[PDB]
Amino acid sequence: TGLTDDEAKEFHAIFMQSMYAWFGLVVIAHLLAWLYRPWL
Amino acid sequence: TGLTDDEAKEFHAIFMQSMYAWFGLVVIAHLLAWLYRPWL
Amino acid sequence: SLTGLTDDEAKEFHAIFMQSMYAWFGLVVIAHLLAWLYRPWL
Amino acid sequence: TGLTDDEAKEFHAIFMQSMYAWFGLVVIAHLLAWLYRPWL
Amino acid sequence: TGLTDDEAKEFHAIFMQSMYAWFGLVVIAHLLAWLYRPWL
Amino acid sequence: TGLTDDEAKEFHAIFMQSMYAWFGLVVIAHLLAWLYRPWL
Amino acid sequence: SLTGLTDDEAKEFHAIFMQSMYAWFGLVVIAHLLAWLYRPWL
Amino acid sequence: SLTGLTDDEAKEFHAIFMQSMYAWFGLVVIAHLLAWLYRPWL
Amino acid sequence: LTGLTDDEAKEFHAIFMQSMYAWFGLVVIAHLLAWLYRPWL
Amino acid sequence: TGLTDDEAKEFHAIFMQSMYAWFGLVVIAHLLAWLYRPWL
Amino acid sequence: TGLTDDEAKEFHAIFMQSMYAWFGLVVIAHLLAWLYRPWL
Amino acid sequence: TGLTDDEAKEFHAIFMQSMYAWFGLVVIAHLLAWLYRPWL
Amino acid sequence: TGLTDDEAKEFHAIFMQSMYAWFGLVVIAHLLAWLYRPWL
Amino acid sequence: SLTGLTDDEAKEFHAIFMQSMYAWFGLVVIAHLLAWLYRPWL
Amino acid sequence: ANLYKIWLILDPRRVLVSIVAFQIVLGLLIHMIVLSTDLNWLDDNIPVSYQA
Amino acid sequence: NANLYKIWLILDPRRVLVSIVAFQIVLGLLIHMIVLSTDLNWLDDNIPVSYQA
Amino acid sequence: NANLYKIWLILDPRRVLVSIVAFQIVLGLLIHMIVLSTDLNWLDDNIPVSYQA
Amino acid sequence: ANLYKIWLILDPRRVLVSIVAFQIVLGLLIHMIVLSTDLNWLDDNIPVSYQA
Amino acid sequence: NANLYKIWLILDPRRVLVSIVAFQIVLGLLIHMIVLSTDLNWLDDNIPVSYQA
Amino acid sequence: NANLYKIWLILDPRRVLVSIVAFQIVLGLLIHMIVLSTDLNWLDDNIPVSYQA
Amino acid sequence: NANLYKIWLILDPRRVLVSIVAFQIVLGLLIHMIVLSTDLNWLDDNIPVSYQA
Amino acid sequence: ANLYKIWLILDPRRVLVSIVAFQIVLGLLIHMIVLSTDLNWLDDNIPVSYQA
Amino acid sequence: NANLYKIWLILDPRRVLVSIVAFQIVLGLLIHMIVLSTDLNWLDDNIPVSYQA
Amino acid sequence: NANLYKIWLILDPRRVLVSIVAFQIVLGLLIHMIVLSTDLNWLDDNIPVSYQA
Amino acid sequence: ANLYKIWLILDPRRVLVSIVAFQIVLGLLIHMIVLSTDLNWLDDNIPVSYQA
Amino acid sequence: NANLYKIWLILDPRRVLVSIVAFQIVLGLLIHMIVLSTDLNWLDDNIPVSYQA
Amino acid sequence: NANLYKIWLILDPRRVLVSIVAFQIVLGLLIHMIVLSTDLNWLDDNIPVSYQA
Amino acid sequence: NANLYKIWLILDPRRVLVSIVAFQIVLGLLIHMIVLSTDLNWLDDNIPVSYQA
Ligand code: BCL
Ligand code: BCL
Ligand code: BCL
Ligand code: BCL
Ligand code: BCL
Ligand code: BCL
Ligand code: BCL
Ligand code: BCL
Ligand code: BCL
Ligand SMILES: COC(C)(C)C/C=C/C(C)=C/C=C/C(C)=C/C=C/C(C)=C/C=C/C=C(C)/C=C/C=C(C)/C=C/C=C(C)/C=C/CC(C)(C)OC
Ligand SMILES: [Ca+2]
Ligand SMILES: [Ca+2]
Repeated sequence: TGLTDDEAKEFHAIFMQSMYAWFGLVVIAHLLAWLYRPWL
Repeated sequence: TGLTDDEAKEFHAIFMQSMYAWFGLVVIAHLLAWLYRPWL
Repeated sequence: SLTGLTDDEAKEFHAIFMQSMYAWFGLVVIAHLLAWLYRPWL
Repeated sequence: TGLTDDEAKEFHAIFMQSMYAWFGLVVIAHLLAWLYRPWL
Repeated sequence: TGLTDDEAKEFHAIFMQSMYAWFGLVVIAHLLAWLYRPWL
Repeated sequence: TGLTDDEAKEFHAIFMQSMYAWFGLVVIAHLLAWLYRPWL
Repeated sequence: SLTGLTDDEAKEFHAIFMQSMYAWFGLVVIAHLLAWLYRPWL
Repeated sequence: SLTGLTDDEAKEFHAIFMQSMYAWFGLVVIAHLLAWLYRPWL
Repeated sequence: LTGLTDDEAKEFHAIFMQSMYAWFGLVVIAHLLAWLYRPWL
Repeated sequence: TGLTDDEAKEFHAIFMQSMYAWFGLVVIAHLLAWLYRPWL
Repeated sequence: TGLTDDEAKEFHAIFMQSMYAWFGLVVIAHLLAWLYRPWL
Repeated sequence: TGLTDDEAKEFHAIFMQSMYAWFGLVVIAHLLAWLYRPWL
Repeated sequence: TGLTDDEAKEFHAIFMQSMYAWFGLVVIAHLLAWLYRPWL
Repeated sequence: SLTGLTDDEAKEFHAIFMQSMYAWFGLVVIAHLLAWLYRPWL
Repeated sequence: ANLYKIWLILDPRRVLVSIVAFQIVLGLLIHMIVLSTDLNWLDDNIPVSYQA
Repeated sequence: NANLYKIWLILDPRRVLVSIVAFQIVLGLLIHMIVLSTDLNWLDDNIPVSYQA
Repeated sequence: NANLYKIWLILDPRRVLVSIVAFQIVLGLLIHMIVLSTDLNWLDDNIPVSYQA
Repeated sequence: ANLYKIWLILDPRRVLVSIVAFQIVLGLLIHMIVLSTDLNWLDDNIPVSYQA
Repeated sequence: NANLYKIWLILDPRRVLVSIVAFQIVLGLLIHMIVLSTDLNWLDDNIPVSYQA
Repeated sequence: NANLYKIWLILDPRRVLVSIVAFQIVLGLLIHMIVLSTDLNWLDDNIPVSYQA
Repeated sequence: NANLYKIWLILDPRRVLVSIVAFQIVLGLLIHMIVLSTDLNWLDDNIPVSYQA
Repeated sequence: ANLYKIWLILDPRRVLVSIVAFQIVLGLLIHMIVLSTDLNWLDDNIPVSYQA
Repeated sequence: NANLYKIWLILDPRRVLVSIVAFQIVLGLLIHMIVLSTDLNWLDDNIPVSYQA
Repeated sequence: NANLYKIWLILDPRRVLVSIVAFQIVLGLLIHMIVLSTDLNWLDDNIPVSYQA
Repeated sequence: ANLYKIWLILDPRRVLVSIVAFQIVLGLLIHMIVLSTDLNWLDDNIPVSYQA
Repeated sequence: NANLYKIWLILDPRRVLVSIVAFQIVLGLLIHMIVLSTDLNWLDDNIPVSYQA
Repeated sequence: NANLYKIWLILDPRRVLVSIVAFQIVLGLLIHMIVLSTDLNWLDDNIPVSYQA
Repeated sequence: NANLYKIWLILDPRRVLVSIVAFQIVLGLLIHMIVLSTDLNWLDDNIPVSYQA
């Protein structure tokens, strides 16, 4: 890919932060959907 | 992409401003639609 | 830049584009007002 | 397009005049059609 | 197109004359068709 | 097209006389067909 | 000329073409006369 | 000559072609005579 | 045109005629037998 | 084909011999089939 | 592939660790599904 | 094909021997099949 | 393929060991499936 | 040779091929014996 | 008054070919459209019915 | 117009004649198709007499 | 704005005119068909008199 | 009287090939068209029916 | 922001205008077709007077 | 005319012969098929005697 | 993170905006078609009154 | 008497190949055509029906 | 392991992000359509009231 | 004639043999299917004894 | 113990891409298979029916 | 003839063997399928006993 | 034989492993689909209890 | 003969092995398809017991 090592570290940090934020949003949305219309 | 760092900063600022304005417009439109025809 | 336009040309094009888009929106608004006065849908 | 400024101005003048004549003809035709079969 | 100005004038004159003759023929034919089978 | 002016004149003369002969034959044929089976 | 033929060749070809076309039309006319004598259609 | 044949070759070919075509037409005529003798159609 | 000389044409024509005549004789015999078996006309 | 004359003679001899053997086998097989199921 | 030997060792170690974590997650999910809706 | 004469002769010998063995196997198999289910 | 002889020996050893492990796993799984739902 | 193999390589490959084919046929025969002992078809 | 310059933009030959083709197609289309309505002139038994 | 003979300095005569011939033949066929399917048919109208009887 | 005449320094006039002509012809045909499909038909509406009778 | 110059524009060979092909196709087409009307000469039981 | 006029240093104006025109025309046609099929139809609703009767 | 033999200076004899042979064979097949479907059939008309029965 | 502005050193802005615009337009059309087919329809629901009667 | 020159125009090899192919196709076609009429020799129960 | 950040020395970040975005959008659409077909539908279920009446 | 052995100076022997073999195999298969289809079938005619029963 | 040499034959990145794609496709397929049996969790009126 | 071994100076042995093997395998499959559909079937004939029942 | 390890001097190991993996996965899927259609199905057989009730 | 080992100087061993393995796998699948559809089926024959009772 041509990326160096420090660039890999920075990209990994930002990628993990964004993925965790996205997962938190999904979890909140599913909590609301369960509070509205339980399915299980 | 060939963009420098200051160009990236300026583009990010304008992109964030435009996305927030678009989201505000969508929120207002959905508020009006809920006031007219509630779906949930 | 990428398109090759300068900065003054960009300013002039933005001004004319904004004016034309606003005129188009005004015409659409008038037409929708007339259509609502004829056949209300909501 | 390769056009100069005077050529563009002349073309704009002629284009505007022709489009206005076409619109006048269309308006007269719809006036006659409304006088024959009112649709609204 | 490569045409000069005098050639353009001559072509315009002949084109307009031919178009007017064609339109005259069309209107005569439509007058006959109206005198035979009125439609409006 | 590469044609000269005298060649254009000669071709126009022959084309016109041939077209007129063809139209005369068509007119005679239509006269016979009307004398046999009137349609209008 | 575009086709490459000379003038005398064109004249000779035109003469032979006319002769053959007239013979073909004569045969067609005779055949149609016989067909009319057999089964009139008009 | 587009086809590359000399005048004498054209004459000889025309003679042989005419003879063969006449023979073929004679055979066809005999066959149609026999067919009419067997199963008249007109 | 095809490359054949003037004598090769004669030889080929002789052999072609002989073979075609033999084939036609066989066909005629076969049709004779078929007519003695199943008369169609 | 590039074949010589002696090669043509040899090939003709072998071809004729093989074709005659094949025809003899076919004739025997058809005799047996007729002795089993006459069709004519 | 062009990889050296130490790189192969490191990649194998990380691959095994990730595969084992994925299998543990799958096993836990299947345990929960079995306590919810037994199929066998 | 490029084969010499001795190679052709050896190939013919082996080909005939193998084809005869294959035909013997086929004959035995059809003998057994006839002893099981007579079709003719 | 370009492989040497020692590489062939090593690959054969590892391939055989892995194939035997896979077959043992398949045999255990089929034993469990037979203990659940006998098919023969 | 067309394939490029020498004579000794051909002999070795033939020996191994025959051994493997015979083992495969023995396994097939045993499997068919078991299948006949379960569900006779003939 | 300066409309004659329209031939310095549009090639005359293609203009004439397109005009001829479009007019022929339009004539065919309009004749077929009119034929299918009650303005038909062929199958309307005027002056006399010929099949009967 | 008197200067109408210059139309052959724009249009190639050969293509013009070929197109005219082809279009006229196609138009003749099409008009015969159209006329045959109306009550103006001249073949299947039992005039002078009916031959399939 | 008053500098709207510069739109021809961006768009090629020839293609603009060809596109305008083609679009207008297609729109005219489409609108005539749409109006024909409805009850505003002028051909098959027995006015001023029925002819197939 | 100068019509013989028509062969200085049209190629004589293609003209002849086109005439031959068109005439053959037209002959086939007209024979098929006539065969399907009441002018048929084959299936009209004249002078006598053969199948019966 | 106030520096939005730089959007034309990334997007080519000509293709932007062509896409806008084409999309607007297609949208107008599609919305008219959609509205025609509902009960808001203005053609086939016998107002003011039915013409085929 | 008497100079018709020049027709082979325009048309290639080989193609003429091939086309003639192919056209004659195709025409023979077509005419033998057309007649078979009419009442002039010679195969399936029970003459001199029916064989299936 | 606070260094997210480097996302434009990987992704080309022009294609990003083109894709965003196209996707949003398609999504708007799709959601409108989905909503129309349900009982939340605003056109063919006889409110305020019925115009075809 | 000069008909032997036809092989100076037509190539013998293609002539023989075309003759052989056409004759084989014609033989197949005529046997199929005859099979479907009342002259069939297979399914005509002569000299005796075998599936009975 | 703690040296997982080397995964970007094997996989190109740009294509990874593009694939993630496209797959997530497609998955969202597919799951919404799948849920709509079951009895968990929220549009055509007459809650709170019925509007087509 | 007695000089027929020259037929191999025109026809290539290899293709002749390949064509003969292929044509004979195809003909054998076709004649076998044709004979099976007719009344001379030898398999499904219950001779000598009826299996499947 | 020398299994780690498997990466000297197989390209790591293609292996990872194939694994990810295959696992996603398998997950979708297995969820489709389960959804069509009596183990369905959506349209089974538990805990309560909502379309009523 | 005794000089038949020269047939390998015309036909290439390798292609001959490949064609023979392929043709024999295809013929074996075809003949087994043909025999399976007649009353000589050995699988579904309830001999020596029915297994489904 | 004991010299079977030379089999990798003819067959390329990489393609062998790829083909083995692909064939095993396809066979697993095929056998699962085949078994699911018989009376050995484990999903839709109401064991231990029925959940759609 | 005893010199059969020369068959590998004509046929390439690698393609021979690939063809053998592919043909054997295809044959195994085909024979299982054929056998499963007859009355020798082992899956759906209610032996030892019926599981979907
Ligand atoms: C009541 C009707 C009679 C009958 C009436 C007649 C009559 C009448 C005739 C025949 C004739 C024939 N009949 Mg019979 N025939 C009957 C029933 C049959 C049956 C059957 C199973 O019922 C068969 C198999 C035949 C077969 C034959 C052939 C021997 C012969 C046609 C051969 C041919 O066309 O020449 C083909 C000509 C060639 C020159 C071919 C040359 C061969 C070449 C070398 C082959 C090379 C292959 C080539 C290049 C093609 C390549 C193919 C591709 C590679 C795939 N008949 C019934 C019993 N039959 C005809 C005949 O006997 O002719 C002598 C004939 O006139
Ligand atoms: C009740 C309805 C009437 C009828 C009502 C009308 C009306 C109204 C019109 C026609 C016109 C035409 N009709 Mg009308 N027409 C009827 C039935 C027919 C029938 C038929 C078999 O029933 C045919 C074959 C025609 C054919 C024609 C053409 C002569 C002409 C359209 C040509 C064109 O498209 O120009 C396009 C071609 C070009 C632009 C090429 C250039 C012109 C060339 C060089 C010159 C050729 C002659 C030209 C077409 C002039 C035609 C006049 C003729 C001498 C009569 N009509 C019935 C009887 N018809 C139109 C017309 O007359 O135009 C003057 C017209 O307006
Ligand atoms: C009850 C409904 C009326 C009717 C209502 C209307 C109304 C309303 C209109 C028309 C218009 C038109 N109608 Mg109308 N029309 C009716 C039935 C017909 C019938 C028919 C056989 O029934 C035909 C053939 C036509 C044909 C026409 C065209 C002359 C014109 C559309 C051309 C165009 O799209 O220009 C597009 C082409 C271009 C832009 C190319 C550039 C210009 C070219 C070089 C010249 C074009 C010729 C020009 C249009 C001729 C107009 C002169 C007269 C107005 C006739 N109408 C019925 C009787 N019709 C339109 C019109 O008149 O426009 C002025 C219009 O607004
Ligand atoms: C009730 C209607 C009549 C009938 C009425 C007519 C009428 C009327 C005509 C024909 C003509 C023809 N008919 Mg007739 N015809 C009928 C039944 C048939 C049957 C059949 C099996 O029933 C056949 C095969 C034919 C065949 C023929 C052709 C000989 C000819 C068309 C050839 C052509 O298109 O030349 C086109 C080919 C070329 C131009 C190529 C150049 C010339 C070549 C080199 C030679 C051609 C041979 C020449 C046409 C033969 C004519 C000699 C005699 C008239 C037979 N008719 C029925 C019985 N027929 C036409 C004709 O006789 O033309 C002279 C014609 O006008
Ligand atoms: C009850 C429903 C009403 C109706 C309700 C509305 C409403 C609401 C609107 C329209 C609009 C339009 N209607 Mg309406 N409309 C009705 C029925 C029709 C019928 C018909 C045959 O029944 C036609 C042909 C039209 C045609 C039109 C167009 C003039 C316009 C859409 C053009 C466009 O998409 O611009 C897109 C093209 C571009 C962006 C290209 C750039 C500009 C170009 C150079 C010029 C465009 C032409 C311009 C729109 C002309 C304006 C004319 C006047 C508004 C009359 N309507 C009925 C009677 N209609 C829209 C409109 O008026 O826009 C101003 C609109 O908002
Ligand atoms: C009641 C109807 C009659 C019948 C009425 C006619 C009539 C009428 C004619 C034929 C003619 C032919 N018929 Mg017949 N025909 C009948 C039924 C058949 C049957 C069948 C299975 O029933 C067959 C196979 C044929 C076959 C034939 C061909 C021999 C010939 C057409 C060949 C051709 O197109 O030449 C085109 C081929 C070439 C130009 C290539 C060159 C010719 C080569 C070099 C020579 C080959 C032999 C040649 C065809 C001449 C045949 C000799 C004898 C006349 C048989 N007829 C029935 C019994 N038939 C035509 C004919 O006899 O022409 C002479 C013809 O006019
Ligand atoms: C009873 C069922 C509920 C419902 C249950 C759920 C559940 C559970 C979830 C959603 C989620 C979503 N729902 Mg919902 N949803 C319902 C009805 C709707 C309606 C409608 C017209 O009925 C629409 C248009 C939507 C649309 C949405 C999206 C906002 C979102 C899926 C986006 C995505 O796939 O990101 C994929 C795109 C990317 C990964 C690209 C990268 C991110 C980009 C740059 C921005 C994406 C926009 C972001 C998701 C907006 C979130 C803001 C708020 C959470 C709304 N839902 C009904 C009312 N919905 C999901 C969600 O909220 O995620 C946070 C989710 O988990
Ligand atoms: C009532 C009908 C009988 C039956 C009657 C016959 C008859 C009769 C024959 C066969 C033959 C065969 N049968 Mg059986 N057969 C029956 C049912 C079956 C069933 C089944 C599942 O029901 C199968 C799988 C077979 C399979 C076979 C093959 C072993 C063989 C065809 C192979 C081939 O085409 O070689 C072609 C392949 C090549 C030429 C490639 C070259 C040689 C290769 C390297 C080795 C091939 C293996 C060889 C065939 C092994 C044969 C040894 C034994 C005879 C088994 N039979 C039933 C029980 N079967 C044929 C045979 O035995 O041939 C010897 C044969 O003649
Ligand atoms: C009533 C019918 C019987 C049955 C009767 C038979 C008979 C008879 C035979 C088989 C054979 C096979 N059966 Mg079984 N079989 C039944 C039902 C099944 C079911 C199932 C889900 O119902 C499956 C998956 C199988 C699968 C198998 C394979 C193991 C084998 C075919 C492999 C092949 O094509 O060789 C091709 C293989 C290769 C090309 C790979 C080369 C060798 C490799 C390296 C070694 C791998 C193992 C190999 C497949 C050997 C298999 C032996 C196993 C240890 C059991 N059977 C039922 C129970 N089956 C055949 C067999 O056992 O062959 C020995 C065989 O003769
Ligand atoms: C270069 O190398 C160096 C030097 C670096 C050394 C390194 C070497 C290394 C690291 C090597 C690693 C090797 C590995 C990991 C190998 C793994 C191999 C495996 C797992 C092999 C598995 C093989 C399994 C086989 C071949 C199974 C075959 C089964 C068959 C053919 C079954 C067929 C069944 C059928 C057709 C059934 C049909 C019946 C049904 C019912 C389906 O019909 C409807
Ligand atoms: Ca008549
Ligand atoms: Ca018989």
